[PDB]
Amino acid sequence: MSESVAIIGAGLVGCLAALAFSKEGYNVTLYDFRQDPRLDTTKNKNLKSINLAISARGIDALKSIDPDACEHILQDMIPMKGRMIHDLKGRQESQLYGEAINSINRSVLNNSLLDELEKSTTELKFGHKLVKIEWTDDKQICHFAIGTPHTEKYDFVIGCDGAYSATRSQMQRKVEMDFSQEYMNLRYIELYIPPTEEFKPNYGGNFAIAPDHLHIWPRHKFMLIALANSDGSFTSTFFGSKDQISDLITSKSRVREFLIENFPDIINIMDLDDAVKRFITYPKESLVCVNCKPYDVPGGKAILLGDAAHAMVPFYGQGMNCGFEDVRILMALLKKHSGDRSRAFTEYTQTRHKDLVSITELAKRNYKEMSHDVTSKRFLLRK
Ligand SMILES: Cc1cc2nc3c(=O)[nH]c(=O)nc-3n(C[C@H](O)[C@H](O)[C@H](O)COP(=O)(O)OP(=O)(O)OC[C@H]3O[C@@H](n4cnc5c(N)ncnc54)[C@H](O)[C@@H]3O)c2cc1C
Repeated sequence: MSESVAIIGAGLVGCLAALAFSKEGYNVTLYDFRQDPRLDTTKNKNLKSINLAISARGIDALKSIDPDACEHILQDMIPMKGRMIHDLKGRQESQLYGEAINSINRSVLNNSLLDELEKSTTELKFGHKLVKIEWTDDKQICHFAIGTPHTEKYDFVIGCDGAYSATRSQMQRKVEMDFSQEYMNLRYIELYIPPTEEFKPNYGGNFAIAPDHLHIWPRHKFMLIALANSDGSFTSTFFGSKDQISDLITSKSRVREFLIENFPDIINIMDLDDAVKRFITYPKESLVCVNCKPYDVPGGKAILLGDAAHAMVPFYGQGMNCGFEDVRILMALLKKHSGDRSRAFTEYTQTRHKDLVSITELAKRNYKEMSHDVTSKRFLLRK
């Protein structure tokens, strides 16, 4: 009397979809080939950044799915009431916020959603790697690579397996899918701003700089940002071109001089010798942009959410927020159609694709104003 569902991917989007589906009564199994991140045996926690910005909407999405833990999950998240722009003279300026934004720890949020799933019907399959799907007109046979095979069968499948979605590949045999993938020159380095030693009254904690703002040091074709953490430290990220970075990392002192010159107001609060070490032992990461049409196999057999459907630019686009919104849109559609996945999924591709071609235009307009169009003397160096 209940339909069963396979969810491929236990990242932020995958879990949230598992929650929203248990909550509706479906029989959720959730797979990931990586190990349970909650076990410290796992070295690789698949953590792209230490923390993220979760918008009003992403909170609203997570709310409608798990109204309960939406507050024993979003506890320590820090609300940032605007941006703080840092010019080259270290001068810093508050620009208040249409939609608000909060700093939340990624590994924590990913782990909290996992826990919430144990308090529900959902079975969790870690160490399982989806490798093939056969498409019948009733139940879909999924094959896995543990450890060496295994299979299983399901009324329908959800691909939540990120940017190189195996589920997307399998779907591409069954459907004519417009597909595009682009690799950007954009690279990112993770830096760190330690907590001050003493409690700072004006900031409500051990924060070197204002924790209720998203700190941006906008330069020409590159950028430094910072977001507060609960302990007083800031997760900091450097974004620039692959070519800029690779010309820099050849000379240990070069990187150093680059930093001091472009971000003078961060030497006091950051450990510079280690900042250089971070830049050079920086792990190459492909950044891919992907698009998909449609998001689903006809007759409600399968669907794509998260990066699997639409991997966008870090920072300028908001992946996680969008994946969360995906789930909310999907469920609301399943209700309007009373459980008809075939008529729901179909409308999902219709309306989501409208949304997400406009969304990947506000991530270019955002690339434009903040990063490409930087020429003024306050944000650009003259030797
Ligand atoms: C540096 C950086 C900062 C970012 N900051 C923000 C931000 O502030 N706000 C925001 O909204 N977005 C941000 N994003 C984008 C955001 O991180 C992603 O869009 C989001 O994590 C997508 O999650 P996902 O669950 O869809 O996919 P993923 O995080 O990629 O998770 C998919 C899971 O599927 C698993 N998997 C893959 N293949 C298989 C297989 N076939 N079988 C089983 N499992 C499989 C993977 O192991 C993975 O755990 C940022 C991205 C980066 C790189």
